[PDB]
Parts: sequence; structure tokens; C-alpha cells
Amino acid sequence: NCTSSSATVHWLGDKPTYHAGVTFGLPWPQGKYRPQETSFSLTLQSWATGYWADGSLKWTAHAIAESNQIYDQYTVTASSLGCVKSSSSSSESSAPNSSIVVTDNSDALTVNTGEVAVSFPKGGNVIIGDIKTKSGKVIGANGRLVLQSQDSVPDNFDNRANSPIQYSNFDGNINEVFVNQTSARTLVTVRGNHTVTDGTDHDPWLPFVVRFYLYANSATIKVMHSIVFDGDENDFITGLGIRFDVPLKGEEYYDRHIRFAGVDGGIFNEAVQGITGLRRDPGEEIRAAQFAGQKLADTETWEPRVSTRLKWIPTWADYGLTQLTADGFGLKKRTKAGQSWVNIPSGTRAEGLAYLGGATQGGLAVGLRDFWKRYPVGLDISNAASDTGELTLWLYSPAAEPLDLRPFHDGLGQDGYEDQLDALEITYEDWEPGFDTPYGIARTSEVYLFAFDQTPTSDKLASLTAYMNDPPVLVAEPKYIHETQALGEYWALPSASPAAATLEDRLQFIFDFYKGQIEQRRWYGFLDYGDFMHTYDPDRHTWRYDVGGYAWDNSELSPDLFFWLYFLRTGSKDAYRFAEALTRHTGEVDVYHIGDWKGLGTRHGVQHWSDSAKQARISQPQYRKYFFYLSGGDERVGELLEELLDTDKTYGELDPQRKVRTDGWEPSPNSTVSFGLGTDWSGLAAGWLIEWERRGPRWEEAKTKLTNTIAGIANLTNGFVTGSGLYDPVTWTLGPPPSDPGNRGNVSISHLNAVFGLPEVVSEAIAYLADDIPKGFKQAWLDYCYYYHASASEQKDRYGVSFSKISLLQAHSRLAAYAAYETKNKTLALRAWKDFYASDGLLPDAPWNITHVDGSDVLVPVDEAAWLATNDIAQYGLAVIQNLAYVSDSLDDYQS
Amino acid sequence: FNCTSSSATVHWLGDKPTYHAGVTFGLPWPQGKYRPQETSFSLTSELQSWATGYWADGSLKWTAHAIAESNQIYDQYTVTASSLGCVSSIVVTDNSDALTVNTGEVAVSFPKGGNVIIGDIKTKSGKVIGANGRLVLQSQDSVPDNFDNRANSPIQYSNFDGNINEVFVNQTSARTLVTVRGNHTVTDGTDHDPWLPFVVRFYLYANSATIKVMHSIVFDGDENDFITGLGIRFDVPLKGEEYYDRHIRFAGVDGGIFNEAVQGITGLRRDPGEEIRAAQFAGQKLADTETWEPRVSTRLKWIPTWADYGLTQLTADGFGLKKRTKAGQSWVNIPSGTRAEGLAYLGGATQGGLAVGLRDFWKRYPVGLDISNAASDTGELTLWLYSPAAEPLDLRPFHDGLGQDGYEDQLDALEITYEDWEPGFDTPYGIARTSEVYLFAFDQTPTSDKLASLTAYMNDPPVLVAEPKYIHETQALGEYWALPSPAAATLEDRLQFIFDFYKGQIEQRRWYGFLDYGDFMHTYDPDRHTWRYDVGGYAWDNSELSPDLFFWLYFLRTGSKDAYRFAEALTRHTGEVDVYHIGDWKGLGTRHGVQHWSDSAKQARISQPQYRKYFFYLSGGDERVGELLEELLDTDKTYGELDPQRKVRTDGWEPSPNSTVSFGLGTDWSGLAAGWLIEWERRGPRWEEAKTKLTNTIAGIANLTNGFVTGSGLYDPVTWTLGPPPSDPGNRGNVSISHLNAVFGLPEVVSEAIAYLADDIPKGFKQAWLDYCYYYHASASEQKDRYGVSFSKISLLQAHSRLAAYAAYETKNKTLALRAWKDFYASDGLLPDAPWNITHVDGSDVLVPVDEAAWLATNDIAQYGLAVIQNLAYVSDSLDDYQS
Ligand SMILES: C[C@@H]1O[C@@H](O)[C@H](O[C@H]2OC(C(=O)O)=C[C@H](O)[C@H]2O)[C@H](O)[C@H]1O
Ligand SMILES: C[C@@H]1O[C@@H](O)[C@H](O[C@H]2OC(C(=O)O)=C[C@H](O)[C@H]2O)[C@H](O)[C@H]1O
Ligand SMILES: [Ca+2]
Ligand SMILES: [Ca+2]
Repeated sequence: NCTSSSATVHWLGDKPTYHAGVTFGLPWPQGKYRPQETSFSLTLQSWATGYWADGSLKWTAHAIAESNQIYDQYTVTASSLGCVKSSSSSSESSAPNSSIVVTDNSDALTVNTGEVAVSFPKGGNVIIGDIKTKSGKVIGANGRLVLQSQDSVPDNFDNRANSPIQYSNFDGNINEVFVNQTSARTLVTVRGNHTVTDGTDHDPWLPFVVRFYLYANSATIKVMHSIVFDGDENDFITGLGIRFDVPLKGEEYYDRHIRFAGVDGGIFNEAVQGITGLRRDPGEEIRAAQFAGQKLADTETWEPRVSTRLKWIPTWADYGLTQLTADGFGLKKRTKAGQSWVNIPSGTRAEGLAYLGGATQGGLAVGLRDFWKRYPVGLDISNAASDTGELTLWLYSPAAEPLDLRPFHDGLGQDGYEDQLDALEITYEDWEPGFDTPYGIARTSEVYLFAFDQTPTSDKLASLTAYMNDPPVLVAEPKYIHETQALGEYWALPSASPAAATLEDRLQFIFDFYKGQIEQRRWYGFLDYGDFMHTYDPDRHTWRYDVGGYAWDNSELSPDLFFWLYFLRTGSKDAYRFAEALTRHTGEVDVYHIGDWKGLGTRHGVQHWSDSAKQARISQPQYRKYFFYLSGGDERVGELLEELLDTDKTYGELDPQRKVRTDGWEPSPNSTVSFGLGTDWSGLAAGWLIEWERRGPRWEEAKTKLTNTIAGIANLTNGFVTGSGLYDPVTWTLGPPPSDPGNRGNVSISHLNAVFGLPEVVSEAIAYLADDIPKGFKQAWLDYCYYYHASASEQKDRYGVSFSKISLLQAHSRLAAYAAYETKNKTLALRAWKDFYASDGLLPDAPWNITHVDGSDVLVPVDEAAWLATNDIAQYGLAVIQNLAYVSDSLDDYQS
Repeated sequence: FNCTSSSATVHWLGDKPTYHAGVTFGLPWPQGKYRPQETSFSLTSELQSWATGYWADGSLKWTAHAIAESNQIYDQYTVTASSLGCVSSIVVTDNSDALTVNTGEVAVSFPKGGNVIIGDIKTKSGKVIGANGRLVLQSQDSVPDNFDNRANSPIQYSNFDGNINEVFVNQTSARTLVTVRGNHTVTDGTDHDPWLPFVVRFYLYANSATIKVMHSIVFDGDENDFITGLGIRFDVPLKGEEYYDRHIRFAGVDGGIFNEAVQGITGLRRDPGEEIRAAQFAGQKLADTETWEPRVSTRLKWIPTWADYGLTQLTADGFGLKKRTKAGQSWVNIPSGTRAEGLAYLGGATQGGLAVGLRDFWKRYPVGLDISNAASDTGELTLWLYSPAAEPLDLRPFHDGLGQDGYEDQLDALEITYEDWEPGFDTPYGIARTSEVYLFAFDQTPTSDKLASLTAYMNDPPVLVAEPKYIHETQALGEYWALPSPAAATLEDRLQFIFDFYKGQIEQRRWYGFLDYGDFMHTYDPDRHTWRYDVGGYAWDNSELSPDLFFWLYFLRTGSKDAYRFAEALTRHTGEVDVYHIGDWKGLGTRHGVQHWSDSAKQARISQPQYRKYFFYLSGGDERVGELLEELLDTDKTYGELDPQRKVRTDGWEPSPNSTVSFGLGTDWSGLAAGWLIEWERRGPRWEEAKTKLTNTIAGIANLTNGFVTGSGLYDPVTWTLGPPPSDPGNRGNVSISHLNAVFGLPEVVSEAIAYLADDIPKGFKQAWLDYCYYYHASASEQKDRYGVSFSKISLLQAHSRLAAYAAYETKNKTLALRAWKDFYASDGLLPDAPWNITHVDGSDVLVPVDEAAWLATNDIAQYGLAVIQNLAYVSDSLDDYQS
């Protein structure tokens, strides 16, 4: 019969002044609503992003049209079909206020929102044919991708004279176009390649996918530009952009307008032909009108000592903003090529929008969210004194030094595994020839496009710049997310214990510090923005940017989980932003999306791809799940989670244990492959569980691999304590390791196995299978949680030997916590808190503060916390979160 | 015989400094008091002295004095001068190849020819710490239209070297000035004739390892010369030094220092030892590897070695920093910042080394610093005055002419943009720029505290100066100003107000850059809230209406550090970039425009050596300024090559070969005369000539019927005489007035000339001057009755009030003094009840927040200030009578 319930969704921070339609997620309790038999209303457009094991809705997405009316909150009421099929009430059926239509043929696809009409060719070298406003007025055309590169690089500036450079230009070439059409929003996904326009023959390269989100009643289009780096040693990217033509034919030069966003809400306001600050005044109204971007009165009405001499007032065709560092931008204009540029008063951080158009012809604004943070970038207006202007956003500026992704070192004469692991001992880098390659990394950039029937106010531009740099987000309530249990059971809301309250303040301290380090230490850049470093250098007073494994962190010890669970518990905007940016880096730049190592990611190093440990614990899709669902099934992360389903194939091309393994095994063709049951498997399982939850094109496969491998672990005599296994890539089964073919019993322990998502995947896995869980899997998992830090005797009693090199006791305290909850054992719960307060990691009497450093010790002033590293704070914070969720009933108890 | 003796005292410019590396200062002396070479000088010991200026009777007018580097630093330095009847040394050594200057702390060798400006730099101990100082330039021959065009418009790079022609030496015991001149000649790359003449000056002081390096260049290129890199470079010998004992430093933001080593031993997985790590960070020789912890010392092979470091400051607001193990590998980006203070060190604990740096680094962007090959036997340390990471320097015109064809069109364009264009006048050919570089030598890597200190020294080099009161008494620097009535107090508060706004707009409008730093703009656009950077004559100011005089006299009266520094910057720009130093137009500067060289009014009122006079003397005869003042002696040649009045003069005259030449008696003549009086004062190579030309043109003007009211004259370039303009062959009388004539130096120059000429002044000149001062803004009656006509096109009445004030003071006339104050307080310029405040502007109106004063422009504030200063010095007694 009838089942209905409601969920409220809030703006992430302050109520916005403007939105351009938004998408959000909502979770639903297990078994409550069936897919396709469930209606949603707002106080609404809807689809499923995930499902529970019995096929009931786990997560949905929802979309709202652009609207002047903006609420403090929004309530979605779900209703089963039963609610309408049981009432005999007549009820009205009307068309929505606004609604998208799409016309679709051989040549091209067109999307009309009511406020713009945009065309997408199905082939060719032009992504957007044109953009019309309501009236039918074309305001921009031939949107296209640009790429520029060079064949080599001089050793230094002096070497230019003796080291010639061959420049090439490329075009975005379309191969496929897709549509996910709905009434309230429509998504055009465009896939392609870059092909040569100018320079020597060059194979097509730099695969792209560009996603356009259009919303009903919106002239604002959001653009997810994703590219994959398939260059070689010889391909140096020089320039990477998005370019539109803006037709100005018909606008008097003095009615053509140029705007750049400046610093903090600022706007640069100029005309192609400037009527202000001349020796003679055409009239106050006329000057005011030009600064306002309005069409000027008829030339007969001006003071005539100006209209007669327009011939003598220069015309400014080209404009260039370049932000080549995180801290300063240049701005210049010129009459036309063959003349010098004139410099313009500039400043620190440009907020990343430019507009070209006119009072009568209309025009177009383009921008990059997070502009200066993703340097080096730029904005160019070109040929604004012609019939056709060009507006270009540069995702990578040619005014920068070229992008060099080659190895930072030659290998220092390391010749083989023995030399490599010896170098591991001093810099923490695990180098190997040919492993230090950026081949297959990706980066996604969030772009916005704004159409205008006419040059808009500067207040409007500033307001859209702010929109672009802080996209409004609607999220469900933490309490609700928790209650549904649709994003794990291992966290909970913030208890009256004064101890618990000092834990909360400590997580807040950790977050605040990590947030400030991003600014202080300038972790900004085209590729770097979003990641942070690993360990600190207390003497130099810097993070170890230049020492092997101590530099970029690359999700080591699961900081992605701490920061995401920290958002879930709290609803903090800063917390969401920190995490979002993290996830946009980690999941794109730190992982390979093509080639033999597709679906692995790279271990922490000096470059994001320098190290030879290529492992699924970096690609670990559990790190993206929380964002996948909260964003409303963000499609690019969507795509990324699918790529990872090919991770299991890697183990035939690469053994992560190749240099340390003692059992003589190597991959060989058509053979069982070796992978770890902790680190690697937790990566695999997470990707399969997610495909299962999504009921995507490989879900039956995913279900089978997960179930079979789970069952395989259950069947190992020592379960998780075994360490690894041999997987069959054809039968999708998991048998014992090469040293234990009879399954007599094997023991191989690693401090790393639990701390890259294992407890999280396993518990979710367990809840998902329910009564179909293979016999003895929960017990094997409990065995590991309990014996990890039981006594040496107890370990020896169960498995034949004590556990040698167990560390990360704080980190693993959460496993005892989990088992304590599940066995209802108070003594075990007390163990969990003891390992938290009185083993390793961050001890409760650690300094727990920042020291300020300045003067001649350091380049710029900095706050430091030398007493911690990222490994510590990630696991400390997970421990806090998970110990509170499982064993807070036992916390006060511990404290007495 | 007699003793004639006196004292003059010299104080630090702002605060007493904590370090100085020798200073040179100036002192004036009263007319007739001391004879050159006969007069002895002592400090509170014997004092390095020499003369920079002389009075007309040959007595000392300005001296210059130098003290050694000393860690004793006093609040005041007192110079006692004594007549003839009263009662730490540098060692230069000559070789065939090369000359060596030794201070007690460094020995630097200068080759006499070749492409190496400096042979080597040794310390007390004799160890070589730097070698092969050399200039680098690199250029390209084309520029692509935009970034897309780079595929279809190849670039040919050319590197170049400083090739030496002449080396001079000015040896004293306290200081030695080595002066090297030359050209830049090809080395690698595409072939090119020699160009970009240089002169580099090296000031060594006794007991200093600091070297001040003034570096000057003339741009003699054309439209196909695009400067790409400009710099100075040294080798640093490292061969004997453990990679872990070689040190890199860069000055960071404010008092910051980046501190690394070529092989880092901090921040590893294993700890070599806490004492050892702190040692590396401090720049000390690390202990023997036998004392280290062997899990580290046995693994040094696997710790990377960092050969190259690059700091690039490509805007005024942001700098990048990065390092590289070696070429073939990617660069590792380093946490950078806003504004790098512009020094870098390369060396070691054992081998010692070298810091180099540029004064005002980030304000003269785009600039940079490079260490290279720091893992080799020999590293290079390079300072870029122009960075190759920036866009090529494009000096070509900003517009194409707009289809202007001849003078009728050019003057029509002038009526709307205030720019006076002409084809081939928008040329940078012959401009210049001086950059103040500093070299510091070290026996071992210094402390970071020490580098931070030398960095701050560099950016604010200690200045000694005379008491303002003393300067005033001597009358050695003009009589048109006096030291600082409620009425006058608000005048002073208002000068402060102007100074604070102008010093502020520098930062707020970001008036920084390799060439731009120093200047400011002319007129504001109140609709856009920008200065009119893009509208013809309203952009860069280029000394229009003598702001140079205002700001310098404002320092004289006050003694303010800020004031000196603002005027110093100004002077290093306008005298260098805003004038031509070679070619047909040499000795002229360029009228205010969008580029510093875009406008076609090439005139001596820009080049006006009076603008540089105060700095020349106060600095102790800054030799670069000396050299520039000598160049302007050829200014009179240009009037045969170029008529500044060509487009506007009614009388049909044109220049012809071997004839007289026409120049104005206000704008042009004021510049010529100042040049002549300065050379005479200096007794330079051409002083007899300068005295003849000054004296003759003065006598010419006195012998003209209507004196200065005659607009112009005819000047003979061979006989050096001055006669009537073309329209009055018989000297019956001509009337031609300009509002510009008095406002570019004329009263300052004349009052100085009248005084300096003494009883030898031509009969009637002083009265011809008093006439102009008196009748400029007299009634139309008094004008018609004196000259036949009334003066048609009078304006700038506030600006001219200071002339009435001169006449009033000199003729003891109270009625005229009251007219002067009336013209100041109630004509034009800046009215007393104008707004006299700034408005803040932010939000979507402007790119960045700014303060504005739309109610003033630079013409107003320069003349307001000169007016205030001069009216107060001449007629402060009539000011109380005026208020009531
Ligand atoms: C077997 C692999 O060996 C190295 O690549 C890495 O191991 C070193 O790094 C870490 C780490 O967490 O990054 C921990 C190990 O103790 C250390 O030997 C990989 O993590 C291993 O998987
Ligand atoms: C003869 C020269 O003609 C133009 O180049 C300039 O004339 C104009 O500019 C100024 C000025 O002070 O900048 C004032 C004049 O009223 C205006 O027409 C030069 O100034 C003239 O010397
Ligand atoms: Ca990374
Ligand atoms: Ca200038």
C-alpha cells in the first residue's frame, strides 16, 4: 500500500544569491522504495544513482531548474505508487514553468533551455556550433578546443640559440556525442581527440571528454573538461584552451565591451573604442553609459569635437590576462599585431572570468573555477575590432614555461631491485626504470559559459564570477545520511564525554591546519591543486617536497576517507571543499586511466607519478564513493569508477610484490595472478561493490568477483592472515598463495593491509550480502580484527607464530572497535581506546598546537606542526571517527 | 696668514643603519669661502675629499666625501673645513692583462679587454670565490602575432657578451670607482652586428666585500630587435666541496631566506645526527662522515643532487621558484610567494662564495635569479635584469598612425587624445636605463641573518646628507625654497597630502617594471577610475610641468627619507628612459604619452638638466648622472636637425644647413641654460664653452627689445649668439607668450644664473626677467602700455604666482606680493576649498580596490607644490596680510 517519507536538503554554506540549476543526492533506507515505482516532489526531476542488494533505491539524484526564487531549504517527499493507486482523488496535471527541448539529427544535436539554444556537431573540429539567446540572436559560435605543444626543450635559456624548437597546434576532434536528456537538466557528453592543424604530422593524441550541463531556464552552462596524458618524452604541452568566436559585425567599436574579473569581486571595465578620459567630453550621460556597457546615443547628440575625431581614438583589438603564478597576474592590451602591447594596472589573484560582447550584439563570458589556484592560466580577447572576436580561456598558458612531465631524475645509477630498495631506505622512494611515467594520468577542469543578449552589468559579472568560484551545493542532513546507513555504518554524528569533546576539537585543529597549509605552502597548480604533502622537514621548515616518498601524499593512509567522513559527520562547507578538491586530484592525477597499468595509481612521491609502486590502494574507489553519491552521481567520477573494474587485469602485467616477495613467483601468461588480501583486494572489492550497487553494465560480473573472492578468503585456512592469493582471471576465483598450494596454513602480516579502506569495504560488503554472505567470512574478518593486537601467545596459539612487524596500533584501534561492537565485548572495546590513547600515532599529550616561523629561516612566514605527518592525522582521525561510532559507550568507562 | 675654518654635519637619511659598506656624501659651502686644493678636511681623522661644484669665483660650492666600511656607525658625521694658513687604504695594482682593486676584504681583477668584465674575486685569505663576471644579453629577430602564430613564424635567437673597449679607474684610498664601457657582441646563435652599448660602474670601498655595480644601457636596436634576456653572470668554483657542503640561498619575502644545500641531509628517512642536520641548515661544513649514522653516510649516492635553481619574478605581485637535478629531467616546483627581495648566493662552507642582487628587484620586473651546475666543479650564478621567462621586450609603437597624414591630421588627433603623433618619432632609439646591482663576497657560506641583512641594505642603501638648514644657508642649491602662521601650516599639510597620494598610487596602480618603475601618470579617468594609461598624452607623465622640481625641493625643505627615495626613483627614470642619449635627437626628451617614447614633441624641457641637479650634488656627484648631464651639452645641435615648433609656427621659417636655428626663450632655452650652468659649475671639459653660450644667450635676451616677452630667438651654432626671431630682423619688438614658458625650470635656472654671474651680468637682463615675472598677469592696461598688445593666451595663473613672488621679494613690493598670493589662492590650479581628500573605490567598478583624487591631475600638483614652496620662501610676510 502507501509509503511516503521526506528528506530536507540545505545549501552547503550561506543561502546563494544566484544559482543556475543544481543537482543533489538523497539516500533512502534499505528496502523502502522500489525503482520506477516511486515518485518525488519538492517543497521534481529524479533518477537513481545506486541501489540496495534487494533492488530498492539506495541513492537518487535530483535536479532543479534555474529560478529567481531561492529557498533556505528544500524538502523532497518520496511516495510509492501505492499512494496514488489507492486514493480516488482527481488531481491536476500541468506542464512545468520551464523545460528543456532537444532536436536531434545526422549533422548535429541542439539543446534549448528556454534561455539559450546550443548546438553540438556530431563530428568535426568544432564542439559547439553556436549559442543563441531566447530571441534567436547568435551570441557565440565555433566553440572549439585548442592544444599547443613542442617537440623538445632547451637545457636552459642560453641553449635556445643552439636548440631549435618545433611548435605544433592541435584542434579538438569529435568522435562521439551522447545525451542524457531530462526536462530540468540535460547533459551532452562529447568524446574526442586532438589532431594537428599547424606543424608536422603528429598522431592524434590527448584524449578528451567534455561534459556540458544545461539546466532549464538557464543561460549558464557548466563544463567538465577532462583530458588524459598519452604523450611521450618528446611531447611538451605548451598551451591548452577553450575558444569561442563572438560576432561583433554591426556594433560600433564604442559599444563593444571587454570585461575581466579582478581581485575579490573586482571588475575591469573597458570598451574597444574608449570615449572616457579624452581631452573633450562627449557628454556625462554618454561616458556613464559606456562604463555601464549600454549602447551609446546617436553621434549627432554628442559634443561634436569628439564624433568628428573618432578616427583618431585608437581601437583595442587584443587583450591578455596571464596568471603565471598563484600570486600575481599581468594584464595587457594592444591595437593589433605588429604593434607593441600596452600594460594595464594588474594585481594578485584574478578570479578567472572574461567577457566579450556588445550592447546590441550581445556576447559571451567564459571562465575557470578556481582559476589562480590552477596556474598557469589565462584569458584572451582577440580581434575585437573585426567582424569576429575570439574569446579564449587558457587552461594552460603559453606564456608559461612548457609543461614538462618527465622524470625528475635519471635513476642515479640504480641497477636492479637491490639498489632500488637500498634507495628506499634513505629517501623512501621506490624507483624503477620506465615506472616514473605520467603516461595515462588525467585532469578534469570545471569551466563555465555565460550567454548574454546584451552586455550585462558589472554587478552581474562579479556575481557570476562568485557563482563560478563557489558553485552552490545542496546536501542532505548528516542525521538523515547516517540514519539511512547508505554511506557506511562506521561513522556517526558528534556525545557528552569531555574526552569526546577534546577529540572533536582535535579533528577541527587538524582540518584547520591542513586547510591553511594549502595557502601557506602554495600547493596550487594545473596538476597539483588538491593534493598535499606527506612528511615534514623540521630543520628546513618545509614539507619534504624534494625527498622521495615524503612529498605529494597521493592518498597514503587514506586521507580521502578521513576528510570525507569528516564532512559527513559535520556538514561543514570548508570540509566539503577541502575534500572535493582532494578527490578531483587524487582520483584523476594520481591514477592511470589507459595502458597496461590502467586502474592502478602511484605511491606518494616527488612527482605524482614518480614512484614505482603502482597499486590499487591508490586508485581505491572507496575514496570516491562518498563524493560519487553526494554530488548526485557526478558523471566523470562515474566514468572513473568504471575504468577501475579493469584493475584486476593488471596483476598479469605487474606484481606489486615483485621486489620483496620470497616465494619465486612471477606472472606468466594464461596463469593465475597474485594479489594481496588487504591493500590490493580492498581496492578491487570496493570497485566491484560499487558496480554492483550501481547496477551498471558489469554488475553481474562485479557481484560474482566480489562474492567469489570473499568466499575464497573464507576458504583460506588463515583467512586474511594469509596475506595473498592466486586469482583465476577466467573462473574469477581465489585460491591460496604460491607457497601454500595445499591450503595447509600461511602467515604473512602487514601493517599496511587494513589502512587503505579494508574495514570500510568489508563492512559495507557484509551488509550488502546479508544472508548470502559466504560461510565463515565474517569470522575470518573478526579473526583479523581481534588477533592483530592480541598477545603474542594468542597469535601463536591460533596461527603457529606471533605477529612480527605489527605497527600502526592507533590506526588499527578501530578494528578492535569494530569487533568489540559486533561481539558486544566491553574488554575489547577497552582495548580499542587503549591503543588509541596509549600506543603510537598522535598521543593525547603530543604538542597539539602550531608554531609560527619567520625571518631568515624561511622564504615566507609559515605555521608548522613538526610533531605530525599526514600518515598520523589520517589514521588518527579515522580512529576517532570509527571508535566513537562503535565504542563510545565504553569511552567514559576507559577514562575512569 | 689667516685661518678661515667651519664645520658641517651630516646625518643618516632615516634611521641609523646597523650595516653600511662605505658611503659617499655631498656637502655645500658658502660662496667665496674655501679655495679648491688649498682647503683641508677632517671627520668626527683625515677625510677623502674632492670637488663636484664650484662658485663663479672658483671657490668650493659642492664637495664630495667618502668613508670606508666600518662597524663603528655614528649618529652624526662632522666635517671640519680649514683654509691653507690654519694649523684603511685601497691598493690598486696594474698588470698587462688586467687591473686589480684590493679593499683589505676583497681583491677584484678587471681585464682591460675581452668579453670578461671581472677576472676574479678573492677574499682576505686569497681564495677565489667568484670568477668571470660577464654580461649576458639574448635577443630574437621576430615576434609571433599571438600564441597560435608560433607554429608559422619561426624565431631566431641570438646570444651576446659584453665586449670591453675602455676601462677607467678613479682611485682614492677610501674608494675606487672602476668604469667599464663597451657593446654587446654575438657569441652563439644567429648573426648580428654589435649593439646595446653599456657602461658598468664598480664602487669599491676600503674594508668592504660589498660592491655597488651601477649598470647602464642604451637601446640602439631597431624594430627587429626584441630583447629576450638581460643579465650579469659569475662562475663560482666548487670543485673541492662535498655536495652536502654547497649552499644555495635566495632572499624571499620581506626578511625571508630560502636555505638549501645541493645534497640535502635533512628530511631523509634516516637521521644522520641532529648536530649534523642543524649544521647543514646553518651553512657550516658538516662533520666527518665517520661521526654520522652509517645508515645515512653509506647511502649518499642515492640522495639526489640539485644542480639548477630558478627564481622568476614575472609580475610585481608573484614569483616562481623551482629546482632541477640536471638537464634532461623535469623541474621540481618549490613553495614560492609574492615579492622576492632579489638576492641569491652560491658557494660552500670551505670554498666560500658569492651573492649577487638587484636593488628594487620585484619593482623592476620581469627579473630573475639562477644558480646552475651546482653539482659540477664550477657553478654559475646569474642575475637577470630582464628574464627570458617573460615575454620578449617589445619597444615598437603601440599604434600604426591611425592613417594620420601630415601635420593637419596630427594636430586634429592631438585635440582628442592629447597626443602629438608623427611617423618615425614614436621610437625608442637611444633611450636608457640604469640598474643598481650589488655583489657580496664571502670566505665561507654566511648566516641567513647576514644574507637577510645584505638583502635589506641593497634595498635601502644608507645615505648621509647635510642639514636642510645648512643647505639653505649656503645658497648652494637655489634660493627659491625655505624651511617650513596657521595659513602656511595647512599649505604644508596639503603638500604632505599630495606626497602621500602619489607614493600610494605607485603601489596601487602597480607602476612597477624594468622601464616603467620611477614614473607616474598625468591625468585620471573618473568614469573608469584609472589613470589615463591608454589615452595619448594623459598616460606616463615624463616630467610634464616639473614634478621633478617639486619632489626634490620637497626633500630639501624636509629631510624626509620617503621624499628622497620617491624623488630618487623619479630621477632614475625620467633622466634615463624619458630622454635620448645617442642619435639626431640626442639631448632631447619626449613629451608625456602612452609609451615613454611615443609622442613626437622631442624637446629639452623633458631632458632639462635642472631636474637632475639636486640629486647630482646631494648624491656626491653620482657619476652616471654626471655622464648624463654632459650628454645634454649637445642639445643645441638638435635645433638644426629638428624644429620643436614645426607644426604650429606662423612665420614660414624652417631649418636650413649652415644657418641660424630657432628655439624658444622659455621652454627650450630653460633646458639649454641649465645644461650650460651645470657644466660651468662643474668645471668640466666643456666649461669655457658652456660659460660662453650661457653668457651670450643671456646677453642676447637682454639686447632683444621686449626681452623674454619676445617668444623666441635665432641662435648661431658656430658663433654662439642670440638674435631676434625670423619675424623681427630689425629688433623692433615681438610679443609671443606661452603658458608653458616659465613652468619647466626657467625661474629656478634664471635665479641661479643671475646670482652666479654676479657683477658680470649683462646690463638689463635681470630687469627683462622682472618684466616677465611682473607683466605676465598684470592688467591688460599695463601690458598694452608696456608692449603695445595685451597678452592673448595667458593661463596657469597659480603656477605663475611664484614669479610675481620672485619679483615682489626682489623689488621690495608689497602690492605685487598680495597679487601673487591672490593668484595662488584664487585663480586656477588647485583652489583652497577644492575637495582635498581621497575617495575609496572597490566592488565591480574596478579590477582592484583603489584610492582616487579625480579633482587633481599631475600638472596641478607639481605647480601647486612649487608655488607653495616658492611663495612661502619669497613672500611669507605678505601671507598674513593676505588672509585678513
Ligand atoms: C612492497 C612495496 O614496497 C614499497 O614500494 C612500498 O613500501 C615501502 O613503503 C611503505 C608505504 O606505506 O609507502 C611502507 C613499507 O614499509 C615500505 O617498505 C609499498 O608500500 C609496498 O607495497
Ligand atoms: C609645439 C608643441 O606642440 C605639441 O606637441 C604640444 O602641444 C600641446 O601640448 C601641451 C603640453 O603642455 O603638453 C600644451 C599645448 O597647449 C598643447 O597643444 C607641445 O606642448 C608643444 O610644445
Ligand atoms: Ca598526487
Ligand atoms: Ca616616462
